[PDB]
Amino acid sequence: PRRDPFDAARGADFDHVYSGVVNLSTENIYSFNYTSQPDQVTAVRVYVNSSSENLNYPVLVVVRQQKEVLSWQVPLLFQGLYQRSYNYQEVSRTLCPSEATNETGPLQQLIFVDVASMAPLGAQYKLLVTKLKHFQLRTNVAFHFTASPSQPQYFLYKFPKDVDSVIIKVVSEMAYPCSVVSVQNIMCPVYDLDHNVEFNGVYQSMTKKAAITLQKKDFPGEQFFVVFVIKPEDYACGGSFFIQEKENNLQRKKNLEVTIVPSIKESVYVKSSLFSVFIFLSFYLGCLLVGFVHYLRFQRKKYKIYFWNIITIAVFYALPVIQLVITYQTVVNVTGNQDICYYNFLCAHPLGVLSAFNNILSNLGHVLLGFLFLLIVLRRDILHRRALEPKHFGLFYAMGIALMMEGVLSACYHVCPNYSNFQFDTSFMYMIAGLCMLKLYQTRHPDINASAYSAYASFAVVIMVTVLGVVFGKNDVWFWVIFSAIHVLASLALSTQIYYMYMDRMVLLVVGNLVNWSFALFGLIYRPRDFASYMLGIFICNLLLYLAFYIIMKLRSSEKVLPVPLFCIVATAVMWAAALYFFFQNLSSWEGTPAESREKNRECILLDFFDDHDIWHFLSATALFFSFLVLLTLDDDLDVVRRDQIP
Amino acid sequence: PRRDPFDAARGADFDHVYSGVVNLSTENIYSFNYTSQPDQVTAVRVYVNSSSENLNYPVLVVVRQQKEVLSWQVPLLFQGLYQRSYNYQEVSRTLCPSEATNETGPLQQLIFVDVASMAPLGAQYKLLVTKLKHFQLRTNVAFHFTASPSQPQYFLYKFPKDVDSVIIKVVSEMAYPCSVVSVQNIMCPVYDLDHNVEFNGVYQSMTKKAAITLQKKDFPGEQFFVVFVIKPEDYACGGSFFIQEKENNLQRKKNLEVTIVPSIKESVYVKSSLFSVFIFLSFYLGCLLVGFVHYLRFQRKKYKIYFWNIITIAVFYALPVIQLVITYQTVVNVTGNQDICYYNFLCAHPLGVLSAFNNILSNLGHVLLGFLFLLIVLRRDILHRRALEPKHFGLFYAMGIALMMEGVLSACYHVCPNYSNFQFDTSFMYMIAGLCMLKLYQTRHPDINASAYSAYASFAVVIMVTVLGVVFGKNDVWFWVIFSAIHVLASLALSTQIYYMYMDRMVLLVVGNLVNWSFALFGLIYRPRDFASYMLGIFICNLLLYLAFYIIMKLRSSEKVLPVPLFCIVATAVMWAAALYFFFQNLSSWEGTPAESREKNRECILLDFFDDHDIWHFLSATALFFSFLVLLTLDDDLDVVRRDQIP
Ligand SMILES: CCCCCCCCCCCCC/C=C\[C@@H](O)[C@H](CO)NC(=O)CCCCCCC
Ligand SMILES: CCCCCCCCCCCCC/C=C\[C@@H](O)[C@H](CO)NC(=O)CCCCCCC
Ligand SMILES: *[C@@H]1O[C@H](CO)[C@@H](O[C@@H]2O[C@H](CO)[C@@H](O)[C@H](O)[C@H]2NC(C)=O)[C@H](O)[C@H]1NC(C)=O
Ligand SMILES: *[C@@H]1O[C@H](CO)[C@@H](O[C@@H]2O[C@H](CO)[C@@H](O)[C@H](O)[C@H]2NC(C)=O)[C@H](O)[C@H]1NC(C)=O
Ligand SMILES: *[C@@H]1O[C@H](CO)[C@@H](O[C@@H]2O[C@H](CO)[C@@H](O)[C@H](O)[C@H]2NC(C)=O)[C@H](O)[C@H]1NC(C)=O
Ligand SMILES: *[C@@H]1O[C@H](CO)[C@@H](O[C@@H]2O[C@H](CO)[C@@H](O)[C@H](O)[C@H]2NC(C)=O)[C@H](O)[C@H]1NC(C)=O
Ligand SMILES: CC(C)CCC[C@@H](C)[C@H]1CC[C@H]2[C@@H]3CC=C4C[C@@H](O)CC[C@]4(C)[C@H]3CC[C@]12C
Ligand SMILES: CC(C)CCC[C@@H](C)[C@H]1CC[C@H]2[C@@H]3CC=C4C[C@@H](O)CC[C@]4(C)[C@H]3CC[C@]12C
Ligand SMILES: CC(C)CCC[C@@H](C)[C@H]1CC[C@H]2[C@@H]3CC=C4C[C@@H](O)CC[C@]4(C)[C@H]3CC[C@]12C
Ligand SMILES: CC(C)CCC[C@@H](C)[C@H]1CC[C@H]2[C@@H]3CC=C4C[C@@H](O)CC[C@]4(C)[C@H]3CC[C@]12C
Ligand SMILES: CC(C)CCC[C@@H](C)[C@H]1CC[C@H]2[C@@H]3CC=C4C[C@@H](O)CC[C@]4(C)[C@H]3CC[C@]12C
Ligand SMILES: CC(C)CCC[C@@H](C)[C@H]1CC[C@H]2[C@@H]3CC=C4C[C@@H](O)CC[C@]4(C)[C@H]3CC[C@]12C
Ligand SMILES: CC(C)CCC[C@@H](C)[C@H]1CC[C@H]2[C@@H]3CC=C4C[C@@H](O)CC[C@]4(C)[C@H]3CC[C@]12C
Ligand SMILES: CC(C)CCC[C@@H](C)[C@H]1CC[C@H]2[C@@H]3CC=C4C[C@@H](O)CC[C@]4(C)[C@H]3CC[C@]12C
Ligand SMILES: CC(C)CCC[C@@H](C)[C@H]1CC[C@H]2[C@@H]3CC=C4C[C@@H](O)CC[C@]4(C)[C@H]3CC[C@]12C
Ligand SMILES: CC(C)CCC[C@@H](C)[C@H]1CC[C@H]2[C@@H]3CC=C4C[C@@H](O)CC[C@]4(C)[C@H]3CC[C@]12C
Ligand SMILES: CC(C)CCC[C@@H](C)[C@H]1CC[C@H]2[C@@H]3CC=C4C[C@@H](O)CC[C@]4(C)[C@H]3CC[C@]12C
Ligand SMILES: CC(C)CCC[C@@H](C)[C@H]1CC[C@H]2[C@@H]3CC=C4C[C@@H](O)CC[C@]4(C)[C@H]3CC[C@]12C
Ligand SMILES: CC(C)CCC[C@@H](C)[C@H]1CC[C@H]2[C@@H]3CC=C4C[C@@H](O)CC[C@]4(C)[C@H]3CC[C@]12C
Ligand SMILES: CCCCCCCC/C=C\CCCCCCCC(=O)O
Ligand SMILES: CCCCCCCC/C=C\CCCCCCCC(=O)O
Ligand SMILES: *[C@@H]1O[C@H](CO)[C@@H](O)[C@H](O)[C@H]1NC(C)=O
Ligand SMILES: *[C@@H]1O[C@H](CO)[C@@H](O)[C@H](O)[C@H]1NC(C)=O
Ligand SMILES: *[C@@H]1O[C@H](CO)[C@@H](O)[C@H](O)[C@H]1NC(C)=O
Ligand SMILES: *[C@@H]1O[C@H](CO)[C@@H](O)[C@H](O)[C@H]1NC(C)=O
Ligand SMILES: [Ca+2]
Ligand SMILES: [Ca+2]
Ligand SMILES: [Zn+2]
Ligand SMILES: [Zn+2]
Repeated sequence: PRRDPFDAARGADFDHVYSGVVNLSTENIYSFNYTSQPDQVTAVRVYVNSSSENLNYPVLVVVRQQKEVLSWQVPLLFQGLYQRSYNYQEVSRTLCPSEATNETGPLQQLIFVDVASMAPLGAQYKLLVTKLKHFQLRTNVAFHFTASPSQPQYFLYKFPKDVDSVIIKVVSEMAYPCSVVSVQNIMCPVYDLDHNVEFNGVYQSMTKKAAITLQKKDFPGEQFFVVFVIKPEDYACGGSFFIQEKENNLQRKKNLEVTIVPSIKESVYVKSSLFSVFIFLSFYLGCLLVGFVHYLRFQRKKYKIYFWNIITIAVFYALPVIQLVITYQTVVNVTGNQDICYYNFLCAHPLGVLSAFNNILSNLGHVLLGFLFLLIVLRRDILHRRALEPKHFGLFYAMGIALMMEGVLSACYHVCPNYSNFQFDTSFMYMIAGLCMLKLYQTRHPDINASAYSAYASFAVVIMVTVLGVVFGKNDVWFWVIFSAIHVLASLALSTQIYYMYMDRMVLLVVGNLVNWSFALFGLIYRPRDFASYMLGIFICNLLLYLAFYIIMKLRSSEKVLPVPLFCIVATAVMWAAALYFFFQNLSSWEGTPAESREKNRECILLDFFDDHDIWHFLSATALFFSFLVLLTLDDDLDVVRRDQIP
Repeated sequence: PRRDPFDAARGADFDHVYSGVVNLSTENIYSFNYTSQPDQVTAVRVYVNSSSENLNYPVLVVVRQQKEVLSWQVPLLFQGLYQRSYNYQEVSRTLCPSEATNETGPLQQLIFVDVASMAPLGAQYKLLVTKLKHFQLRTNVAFHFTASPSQPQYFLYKFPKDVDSVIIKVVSEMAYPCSVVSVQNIMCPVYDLDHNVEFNGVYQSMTKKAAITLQKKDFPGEQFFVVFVIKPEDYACGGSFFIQEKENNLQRKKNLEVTIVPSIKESVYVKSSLFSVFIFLSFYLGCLLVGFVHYLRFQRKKYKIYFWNIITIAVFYALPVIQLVITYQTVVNVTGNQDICYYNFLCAHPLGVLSAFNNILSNLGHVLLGFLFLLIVLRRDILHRRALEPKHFGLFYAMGIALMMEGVLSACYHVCPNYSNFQFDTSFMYMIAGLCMLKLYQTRHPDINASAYSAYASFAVVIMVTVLGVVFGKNDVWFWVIFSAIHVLASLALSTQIYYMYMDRMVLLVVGNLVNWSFALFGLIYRPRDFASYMLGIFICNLLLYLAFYIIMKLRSSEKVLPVPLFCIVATAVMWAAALYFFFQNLSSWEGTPAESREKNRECILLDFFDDHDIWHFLSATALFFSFLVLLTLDDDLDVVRRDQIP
């Protein structure tokens, strides 16, 4: 079959609209011709319109270049998720460019476009081929564009000579439709279709925000393609059946803006590390200075098993989580799927094989303060033993160990946060609290009852509350039932505890009940995403509130408080308020899909390195340390009464 | 541009080879024509050869049907992983069929093939289009075929009326190349390329074996496509770069055989469940009968804290693993990626949202036997307390709790086994052993030393042995160093323990050292994949070995053993041998890639439901139960000596 393409190949012109009709006995061929100069990249874009009546007889389009062939049909057809189909009547595509070097010299390029159909009567089509003026992207310069499920887009970026790492930030003013942003290398072909985009490069699903960090050394040639693909449905991104506007003919157009910004320098790393270390070594320095001053001025003028048990439990609880997080990080590094970890992508600063180094270095406070508390408790125990030759020193040892373990477990969790890791850190605290409660109750012994066995019943209630939360997740009225039950249990347990230990008593009981009701109302306002964390927070706040009555009662002229006690109380209150402010700034969440979580990301404020969550870590560590110090040294004035004062 | 395809469209014939030459001013068009009858499926396959000299100027091939257009180029080009390129000079493709219904009636089908090129002089090509005689697959009938990286294959299967679930088994006689097997629905297009195969259906990577289970209710129309795609490199499947053969003329041909077999019926489920329950309720029945007989015949003629602590630790260790495994199972169900869990796919029988129901139901023995042991220990404790108004009853309570928790954790791990889960079950036993050892040493008190503090040093050594194993994985000489160090530590610890508690003493010490050296030699033969499990096994065998000397020494006429002791010991030896046989049959492994693990799968033997691993679970549970019973009731003759006999 001898056929000459040039016989009917109408030499066509760019930026010109060609209308036509084709059927079984007709085929249309257009020949486009251009030249590529050195040190310049030219991209060609093809556009085809066809009406909708061509359903059983679409129009087939073929594009031929020297080393590639591309093809498709109009109208494009998409399959839904529940047996639904969509059809699009406008298709566009960018042909993979081929740069020309100075050594190569200017290159002549030829392109062929063939339009055909098997319609019995005739199919109408419109065609338009153009060049792309804005194809290469610049640093720090925002660029706007529009994409469609049948008109994917992609652009080229070249690494500047000096820059070593960059961040791509993509922003839209509305979700629905939700799209995919991908980064790939220069070699053709470019995968820009729904079924092959997630195959080669690094990709993120997005609705309003996206941010990708890239390093130069991973890209031969120091350049890359950025591809944007829209999806036919919003199911994957937390959406229901695709939203259709009144105007829309089917089309889901998405307006996007993209920026590329250079990343920070290592000097920031050094400054942040030094600041983090010193801000907490200041505590050790101040304690040493105070001790030295006291020695210069004032001086001149049984639990071992209960410690080693905790050590063993901590170590053999910590190891497996470390291994699991290591596996998660390795998988995320290798596969390139950035929808596994719920980072705050706008302030995730990598180091080595670590994706978010700041989120882990922000946990030094827990470890250091726990170690300092353990040192203080050990010093007090040694002094007491020496003086004898102060009863629950094992409790304070457990407190310090729990603080250190919480720091370590949070550091492990932040390696790759998702909907599988919070439970470990949540549950270790429950285990420690249960062990401490059992030890305290056994040591105190029943004697009279003792009390009314309220603590064990409360701990059980917590047990099956957590079990139910694991079983039913936001299930109809079970959510409300469990919420109300837990709040009522907390209220009545607090009432019993206060009563078992006089108008002041009634006043305090009423205040506690009112505070519990306020907690219940706050929980009613915002639904609690996680039951265990909610219960832990309620328990902690109730503990501080009970300590509030204890201190107030002790301050009824019956006894006195030394400067260290009330200094610690004021510090604890101020730090608790400060940390509670940051506790409510959520930059991510595993409750929803990765795109919904990414919608909440934020840039970080302190020294260009730390976001809200790091500040929360610091403040929580400090507040817990000062609360523990208040608990330990509350009773010192009573030491005035000698002959075996209160233990 | 008016072009008439029929003017040069040479009406071509099937099963005929057409040779041709094309260049810039020439294009070849062939028209194929056929008819499709109702209740019959016809598939067309296209073949193109082109010599390798066409590197800069390949031959472009386009295939046009009524509602689809397909295109490609020859020679096909593949990009390697380390900047390597491959080219294939023979390409074949199957065109998506369109079934004809009786209501629709026979339909005439037309097809167009266009061959073009831009070579300045000319490019040679050979073309051949055929029908597929063997396209539909039959039940229980094996089918052989061959595939290539540039010649993917796929076939159609229709669900028989009676069958409700099927299994696809694919077998090859040699790995390298490694391929992907996918199952998709009827609706076209069919994704059979390297970059879009893993997008729609359910897929598995394979080298020698593959097995996929499917249920009818998930497929509208009760039919599906099975697709086989070969890969250009073996990196993903544990191999190196493309291994070139004498024939490789680049081509990596893979011969495959495929079978489709119906799945088992629910009667097997019922039988297996009933057998599993009754085989272990027999123990309860026998114990009850023996107790009743003894009562009829013979009769006629402090730890609470140590128990509740263990309960709390167990519960708050177990919960997070349950949540994690639930998440894993949900992800595997949704995504369809069957390379996440290392099941034994040849005997994985689903139920509900459970992929391998048998592997979990095979863990009833641990739970039931642990509960029975706890009941026995509680009965003995109650009897002793009543008689007083037997010193380490807390140890036996911990033993029973550990057995039950091991059963539960194994059940949790088998939901989705991979390289992230063994650590939890391995570490819980370490924690329990450490707690028990510490409590025993504290209760025994130092008195004289006590002993030489060897146990604590050994436990510490285990600590950093596990830490090093986590740090260095098969790292040069570190593997051998750690292996030898652990073996020497075990040997010298056993020597010290035996010496601290007379030629029999030296005889036993020499025997123990020889056994430890035998263990070291066995470890030398086969490299240990996991350090923690290896150490746990060594410790367990050393414990049984020590119990062996203890019983033998007691049997030197110094004391006597009642029938229950020696019956239990014989049962323990028999069951240990039986279970140790099955322990060495590994049907899967997470050390290598999923394909390598799948190479080891096996069908299951007992009642068509249980493989080797289930038998191992049963036997290990029984052996551990009988060993614990031997330990508890070893010292009963010493009861003859009254006035506070040995506790
Ligand atoms: C009973 C004897 C002593 C037991 C000591 C161990 C148990 C008490 C808690 C110890 C400290 C663990 C950290 C607590 C809370 C936070 O870190 C986390 C937030 O990630 N959970 C949260 O829920 C956030 C904190 C909520 C704060 C509420 C308002 C103060
Ligand atoms: C010290 C006082 C009593 C402490 C009681 C708790 C600690 C001892 C072990 C308790 C039973 C746990 C089960 C042990 C082993 C096996 O289940 C697993 C196999 O998956 N590990 C394996 O390594 C396989 C078993 C290896 C067997 C070696 C040959 C007998
Ligand atoms: C639709 O197909 C019909 C026949 O299959 C075409 O009819 C002839 O097409 C040739 C090719 O252009 C013309 O030279 C003849 O003049 C046509 N016949 C008549 C009676 O007009 C028809 O041209 C096709 N449609 C279009 C738009 O070309
Ligand atoms: C294809 O259809 C689209 C939409 O119907 C056309 O887009 C219009 O283009 C004109 C300029 O010629 C604009 O003034 C309109 O606002 C556009 N409509 C939109 C964006 O909805 C397009 O011109 C048609 N032709 C081709 C070759 O694509
Ligand atoms: C390769 O291209 C050349 C020119 O571009 C072709 O030369 C002419 O091709 C036409 C097409 O059939 C013939 O009618 C002429 O007779 C050819 N010229 C001569 C001098 O023979 C050439 O045919 C192309 N290659 C092939 C195999 O057709
Ligand atoms: C393309 O090349 C292949 C291999 O070079 C050809 O396959 C041969 O086919 C003949 C039958 O015509 C067999 O006798 C040979 O054994 C095959 N060689 C193999 C399998 O290596 C094929 O015929 C060529 N032609 C086409 C159209 O594919
Ligand atoms: C190759 C480039 C990125 C190197 C730039 C220097 C960076 C990576 C170095 C400079 C100082 C270093 C820190 C110095 C001290 C500490 C405290 C220690 O407890 C953990 C490591 C940590 C936090 C180091 C992390 C890495 C660090 C921040
Ligand atoms: C035996 C008992 C009384 C010991 C009590 C612990 C004492 C030494 C602790 C409790 C609270 C501590 C202080 C808490 C906070 C700060 C602020 C810091 O910028 C300097 C150190 C300084 C001022 C600490 C010094 C040591 C301190 C006073
Ligand atoms: C009590 C004190 C000493 C505990 C200190 C624990 C610190 C050193 C541990 C806890 C969790 C650890 C991280 C866990 C996982 C990974 C991922 C791996 O790919 C690189 C190392 C990295 C990032 C670890 C670095 C060290 C780490 C932060
Ligand atoms: C003692 C402790 C460890 C026991 C814990 C048992 C819990 C975790 C078990 C018991 C029954 C289980 C449920 C049984 C059935 C279903 C329905 C299924 O569609 C989803 C899983 C779900 C909801 C299971 C989740 C886990 C579950 C709630
Ligand atoms: C939301 C889930 C996932 C985790 C967090 C739950 C817990 C920790 C939250 C939810 C309800 C919260 C409390 C609601 C109301 C009050 C009263 C206010 O005057 C101080 C803060 C305080 C005391 C909050 C502290 C934090 C809290 C206890
Ligand atoms: C230990 C506690 C009770 C001491 C007092 C803490 C007080 C001051 C805390 C608890 C709840 C906190 C508020 C919680 C939420 C908001 C809304 C936010 O848009 C601004 C901060 C603001 C307004 C916080 C300010 C500080 C706050 C009022
Ligand atoms: C809808 C089809 C698949 C139903 C077929 C019946 C199957 C699913 C039924 C029949 C008997 C059932 C078993 C009966 C008793 C037990 C013991 C219990 O401790 C766990 C559940 C378990 C193991 C059941 C699992 C489900 C089971 C095996
Ligand atoms: C108070 C002390 C001495 C009680 C010791 C426990 C006794 C009752 C236990 C120890 C070993 C047990 C036996 C172990 C195995 C079997 C085989 C089974 O097919 C029937 C029950 C039978 C025969 C058990 C009966 C109960 C048994 C004899
Ligand atoms: C001490 C005894 C009572 C403990 C019994 C534990 C049993 C009931 C628990 C332990 C682990 C659990 C499984 C863990 C995870 C899943 C996956 C989920 O999608 C369906 C339920 C299923 C398959 C659970 C079924 C119930 C289960 C097997
Ligand atoms: C809410 C949704 C978006 C959360 C998504 C979490 C899913 C995708 C995560 C959670 C656990 C992850 C798996 C954890 C471990 C393995 C085993 C490894 O050999 C390959 C990766 C693989 C298989 C991971 C793939 C991604 C994974 C399945
Ligand atoms: C007290 C216990 C919990 C401390 C455990 C610390 C362990 C887990 C930490 C300390 C130092 C860490 C290593 C530091 C550096 C590297 C090199 C990197 O390429 C892979 C991770 C690896 C190999 C880390 C693995 C985890 C590690 C070994
Ligand atoms: C291999 C890793 C992953 C887990 C298994 C390691 C442990 C449990 C293995 C490795 C070495 C093994 C031992 C090697 C040699 C002997 C001596 C033989 O007469 C009885 C079995 C016995 C006593 C084996 C028992 C199981 C064992 C202790
Ligand atoms: C508690 C122990 C020491 C009691 C004695 C157990 C003996 C009989 C066990 C330990 C190691 C076992 C062997 C381990 C490996 C093999 C190779 C396999 O192809 C056939 C079974 C065979 C040959 C096993 C037979 C049983 C065996 C010899
Ligand atoms: C409780 C957490 C306390 C965190 C203390 C400081 C954390 C240090 C973390 C690791 C630093 C080194 C490992 C990071 C990547 C190593 C690769 C490399 O440095 O080349
Ligand atoms: C230690 C493990 C002991 C195992 C005991 C028996 C295991 C029973 C497991 C669950 C049975 C029901 C849950 C399985 C899928 C539920 C969905 C359904 O049945 O419809
Ligand atoms: C493309 O344009 C150049 C510019 O004149 C011309 O030399 C060349 O012949 C054209 N290509 C074809 C195929 O005509
Ligand atoms: C190629 O040569 C031209 C000729 O001056 C030069 O301007 C250009 O910089 C060269 N290309 C590169 C990458 O240096
Ligand atoms: C295809 O073959 C049938 C069989 O006779 C014929 O009627 C029909 O016209 C053919 N199609 C074309 C396009 O020639
Ligand atoms: C279609 O009709 C023919 C005519 O007898 C019949 O044989 C065939 O079974 C029908 N198809 C189906 C799916 O029943
Ligand atoms: Ca590419
Ligand atoms: Ca399909
Ligand atoms: Zn955090
Ligand atoms: Zn197992």
